[PDB]
Amino acid sequence: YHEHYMRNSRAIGVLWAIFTICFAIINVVVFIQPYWVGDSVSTPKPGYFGLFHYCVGSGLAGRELTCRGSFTDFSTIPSSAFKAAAFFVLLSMVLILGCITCFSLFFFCNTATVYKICAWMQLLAALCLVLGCMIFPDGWDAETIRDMCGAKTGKYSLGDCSVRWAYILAIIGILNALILSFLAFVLGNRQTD
Amino acid sequence: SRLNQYDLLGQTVDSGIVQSSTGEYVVMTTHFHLKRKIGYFVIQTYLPCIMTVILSQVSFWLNRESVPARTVFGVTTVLTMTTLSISARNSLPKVAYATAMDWFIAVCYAFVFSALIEFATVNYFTKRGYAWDGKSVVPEKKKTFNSVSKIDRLSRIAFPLLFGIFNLVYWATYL
Amino acid sequence: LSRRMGYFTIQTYIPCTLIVVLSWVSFWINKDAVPARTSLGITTVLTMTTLSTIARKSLPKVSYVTAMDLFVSVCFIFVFSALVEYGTLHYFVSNCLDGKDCASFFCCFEDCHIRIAKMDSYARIFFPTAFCLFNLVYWVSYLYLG
Amino acid sequence: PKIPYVKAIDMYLMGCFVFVFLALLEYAFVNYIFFGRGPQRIKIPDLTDVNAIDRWSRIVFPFTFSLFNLVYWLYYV
Amino acid sequence: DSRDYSTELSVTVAVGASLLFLNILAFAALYYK
Ligand SMILES: CCCCCCCC/C=C\CCCCCCCC(=O)O[C@H](COC(=O)CCCCCCCCCCCCCCC)COP(=O)(O)OC[C@@H](O)CO
Ligand SMILES: CCCCCCCC/C=C\CCCCCCCC(=O)O[C@H](COC(=O)CCCCCCCCCCCCCCC)COP(=O)(O)OC[C@@H](O)CO
Ligand SMILES: CCCCCCCC(=O)OC[C@H](COP(=O)(O)O[C@@H]1[C@H](O)[C@H](O)[C@@H](OP(=O)(O)O)[C@H](OP(=O)(O)O)[C@H]1O)OC(=O)CCCCCCC
Ligand SMILES: CCCCCCCCCCCC(=O)OC[C@H](COP(=O)([O-])O)OC(=O)CCCCCCCCCCC
Ligand SMILES: CC(C)CCC[C@@H](C)[C@H]1CC[C@H]2[C@@H]3CC=C4C[C@@H](O)CC[C@]4(C)[C@H]3CC[C@]12C
Ligand SMILES: CCCCCCCCCCCCCCCC(=O)O
Ligand SMILES: CCCCCCCCCCCCCCCC(=O)O
Ligand SMILES: CCCCCCCCCCCCCCCC(=O)O
Ligand SMILES: CCCCCCCCCC
Ligand SMILES: CCCCCC
Ligand SMILES: CCCCCC
Ligand SMILES: [Cl-]
Repeated sequence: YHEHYMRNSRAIGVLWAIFTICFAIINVVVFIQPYWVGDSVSTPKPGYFGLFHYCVGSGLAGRELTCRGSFTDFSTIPSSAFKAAAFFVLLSMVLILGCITCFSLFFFCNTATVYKICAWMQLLAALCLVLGCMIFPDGWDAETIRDMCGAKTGKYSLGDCSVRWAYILAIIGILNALILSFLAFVLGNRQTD
Repeated sequence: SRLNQYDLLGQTVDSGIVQSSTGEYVVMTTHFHLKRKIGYFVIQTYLPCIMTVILSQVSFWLNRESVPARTVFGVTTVLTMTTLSISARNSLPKVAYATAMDWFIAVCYAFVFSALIEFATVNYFTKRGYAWDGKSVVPEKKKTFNSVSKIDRLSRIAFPLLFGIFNLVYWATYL
Repeated sequence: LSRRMGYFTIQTYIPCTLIVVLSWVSFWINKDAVPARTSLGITTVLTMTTLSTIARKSLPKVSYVTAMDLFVSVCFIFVFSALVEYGTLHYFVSNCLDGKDCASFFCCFEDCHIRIAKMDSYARIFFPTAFCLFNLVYWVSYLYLG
Repeated sequence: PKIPYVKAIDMYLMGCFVFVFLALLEYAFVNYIFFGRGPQRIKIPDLTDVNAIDRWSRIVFPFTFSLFNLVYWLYYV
Repeated sequence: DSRDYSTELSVTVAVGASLLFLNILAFAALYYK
């Protein structure tokens, strides 16, 4: 019975590592790709915008998407809420990459403590991702966001613009991060047995 | 000849026809052939880089117990190569592609880095913290002393030989 | 127009990476070789300070971080962290129903620090892993995702 | 000024660089002689004694630098 | 371009559901004594 226990522990730990890498990829993708929100048929102007980067059409029956906004520049970001959300998502990226680095500690340190270290680190990363996702709609009142979506759009109000794949992917990342953190906690305790 | 950088080898004079949307036009052409003067870059860039590489390789001939000394060689030669590289690139037109001098400096920088890594590998295997005292006899295999590192003995041949053949192929290629 | 990266690859990316590797070399130097490790760390820091000067020679004085600036900054933090790691090591060596509770099912308050002597063993693999992960996210980000 | 060909100042700086480089090689040679050839057991002294090599360097390096300075200044002035 | 996002949303949610399914399976492996 003990060898089945240990083999299942090893396999589940390996799987937890792959899913941690998958969530890290999700975090990088959602931070980079600007498809958190998108235009609609009724939108005054076309385009899309993410945490910091936003592209908008000129409005002459073509694309001509003028694009602006990089996280390295803290001024081009439309609003302070967007800046806070981008900072929180970046901190979540750093935390999850830190746990993937802490996979290196499995050689020397006791397995339980490193499992708990990634557990707490993934929980903190998930908390940061939740804070970013909750703070991001607060910035929809910005004059650029209003000019794109229209006057009806506002704080915590989508209006005509529709959420694109990146936002729901970030929510999925939030759920994944919570459950990966709990998985790491239980794995770290189950190594002790 | 008001040329400082180049030497005017000669000129070639010719004539031709150039096409255009407006029509065909006669074009009288001259071509002045210029060859760059190499001595300045040899004395200013290539020679100090070669001497820095030689200094980096000189570290292999010291006893393995002089850990601060060999570390100081490695890192200060790295810093010297960095300074030489920056200076050599400063006085050159700002082209984004790599020239021959850039490749030479890159290979020299890699050689210096490799010499420092070689010392790190040698020091990882050093056992005793004390060097030979001179008076005591070393029984070939304090009472016991560290042997001369076979890594150092191999590097003493490998590094100068590799740098020499690199110089041979480089100068044969570009000259 | 698209910029060419050959000069920047040869001149600043590869040298900065190599200086970071030389900073890692301190972790394999034997402890108690205090002058050697201290000199190595601080002189690698000086070399990164020298290398960071040429990052912005071509550009105007824009007030945002470029990709080159970010790479150089991260490498500077890496060498700084290596030196601080050795400093810490030297200082500490010279001198209800889930399973249990909210102190044993989390925060490890049973023994934990104690094992600081093995900090070099951690940094030997932690630092290359962190730098390799940073390069994977760095290069994939600037080339493919955006 | 950027005038790419060899000049008097370039020759002087190269000479001084060669002298400091040679001093570093001299120490390296002394170290190898003591620690490398050791365990196996002006006119140049014998290579065996490291103090002899150091004394020879003490006498010769200032003399050679003075000779280089004399040749340079007389050739250019 | 048809400015509608349903297939994109559908496939993204499918991938997310797959990931959460695998992770709850990991809990099923653990919590089952
Ligand atoms: C694209 C991104 C690239 C990602 C690359 C990330 C790589 C990051 C760097 C290093 C990872 C190091 C992993 C080392 C794991 C080796 C762990 C091991 O040796 O086996 C045992 C099981 O451990 C365990 O169950 C822990 C399991 C660890 C699982 C983590 C490694 C999986 C990496 C698989 C790669 C998948 C890539 C796929 C991406 C699509 C523990 O030993 P041990 O009992 O003797 O100790 C007990 C004590 O007394 C002394 O250590
Ligand atoms: C300490 C002992 C005392 C040493 C004392 C010597 C001190 C150091 C040497 C010379 C200083 C003289 C000043 C330097 C003057 C520059 C040398 C020079 O004039 O010859 C050049 C040859 O270039 C060239 O072949 C390019 C080659 C440059 C020389 C280096 C190549 C070999 C390096 C192999 C690496 C070995 C590593 C060692 C490993 C063990 C060009 O001339 P050339 O008329 O054609 O005009 C062409 C026209 O374009 C204007 O020059
Ligand atoms: C980048 C990382 C690369 C890793 C490279 C890894 C290369 C590598 O693993 O080296 C191993 C070995 C160590 O060299 P090294 O000179 O330090 O050998 C030891 C040294 O001589 C000690 O002094 C000896 O103890 P002691 O003094 O008598 O008390 C000890 O013998 P013993 O104690 O057992 O009796 C020796 O083992 O040298 C090679 O064979 C490599 C030759 C090829 C070198 C090629 C060089 C170009
Ligand atoms: C220029 C690049 C050169 C890279 C050469 C890497 C060679 C390293 C081989 C490691 C040899 C080894 O396992 O022994 C050292 C320690 C064992 O612990 P200890 O008892 O010797 O303190 O082992 C460890 O605990 C950690 C060893 C290091 C593993 C990670 C190496 C990653 C190197 C890539 C650098 C870019
Ligand atoms: C220390 C280890 C474990 C984690 C390292 C975190 C790395 C991957 C983080 C830290 C800062 C981050 C960068 C911060 C800002 C930007 C600008 C943005 O327009 C593209 C992404 C980019 C370029 C980020 C990429 C990822 C990044 C380089
Ligand atoms: C980033 C790495 C920097 C260079 C570090 C070089 C030190 C290498 C030391 C390990 C050599 C291999 C040891 C083999 C195991 C053994 O027999 O001792
Ligand atoms: C301000 C940071 C400076 C860098 C300091 C690096 C080395 C610090 C070593 C650990 C300091 C904390 C230990 C406190 C214990 C004590 O009371 O002495
Ligand atoms: C071995 C540890 C270091 C890991 C990082 C290795 C990557 C170093 C970066 C080298 C610059 C590569 C430039 C890529 C862009 C290009 O050449 O087109
Ligand atoms: C396929 C897109 C990959 C994006 C980079 C993933 C980085 C993972 C963390 C190292
Ligand atoms: C260029 C480095 C050569 C190393 C030979 C062992
Ligand atoms: C690249 C340096 C190799 C040193 C000898 C193992
Ligand atoms: Cl950007």
